[PDB]
Amino acid sequence: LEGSGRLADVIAHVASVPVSKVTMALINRLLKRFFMQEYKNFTELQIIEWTKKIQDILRMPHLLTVFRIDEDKNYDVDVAIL
Amino acid sequence: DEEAPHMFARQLQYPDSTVRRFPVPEEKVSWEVNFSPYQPPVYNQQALDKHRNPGGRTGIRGKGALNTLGPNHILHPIFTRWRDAEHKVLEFLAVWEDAEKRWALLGGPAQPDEPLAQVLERILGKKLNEKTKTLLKAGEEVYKGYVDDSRNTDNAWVETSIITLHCDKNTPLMADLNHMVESSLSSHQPLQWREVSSDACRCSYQREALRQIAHHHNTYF
Repeated sequence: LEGSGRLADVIAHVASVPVSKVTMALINRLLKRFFMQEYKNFTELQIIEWTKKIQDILRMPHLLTVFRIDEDKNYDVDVAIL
Repeated sequence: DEEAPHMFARQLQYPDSTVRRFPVPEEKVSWEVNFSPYQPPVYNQQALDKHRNPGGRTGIRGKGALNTLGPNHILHPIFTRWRDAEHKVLEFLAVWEDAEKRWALLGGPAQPDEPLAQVLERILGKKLNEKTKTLLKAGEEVYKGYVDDSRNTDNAWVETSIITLHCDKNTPLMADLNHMVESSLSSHQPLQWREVSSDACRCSYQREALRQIAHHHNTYF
């Protein structure tokens, strides 16, 4: 995952806390915060679907990696893939 | 715990007057502690020991722009409904004064022992109260108690009771009231069911009321 975007910033902020900590209020707060426009068009049931998808993504931590491209610290896309 | 003293009642200059309130620090606000040189001037607009302010010391003595000493009460009913048919947003029949140009509430001065039907007829301009007769059993009890205000003194203060009546999707008692919705009270030149929100950037007493309405509504999902 890229460390700059809108849904990529959601998982880049969720991937610090443990799995128990995340709730439906936190993801609703982050969706209001990152999708500034078009947040309104979302159904609560669709929010209930994402808020299960995101914990099933966070369940296996050895397939999920956030990187951040910066040439000063000698870090690029190949480093993240490797 | 936080913001314990009242802060709109200790403005150094009294509103619409030349008199100045006494200076009162934040430590000596409450009635428990004693201020040794405490001597506020007494200047009633146009039995001053009958009551005590529930908030605290204020540095102004008398009856400041009020018909009575003690509490002056104002009821604030909010006639709310849905905005669209698909229930995507909410709305409230708020007023917007021609002098202030701000979306204010429609709530008037509730007298001591005032009937709610005739007071709502005065505050709404009821040429048709049969809709409010069928909607008389609607919702209420949003908030109740003390209101910080510039007008508060040591003797007189302002208390309010917030009530919110949110109708159904159709709101059958709203068609006659919207047909009777014109420039009746002569202060609010527009008056319609503008879209409600969770606005804490509103009128001071009304912002917590809208936040409480949103905390009621949206918390379930």
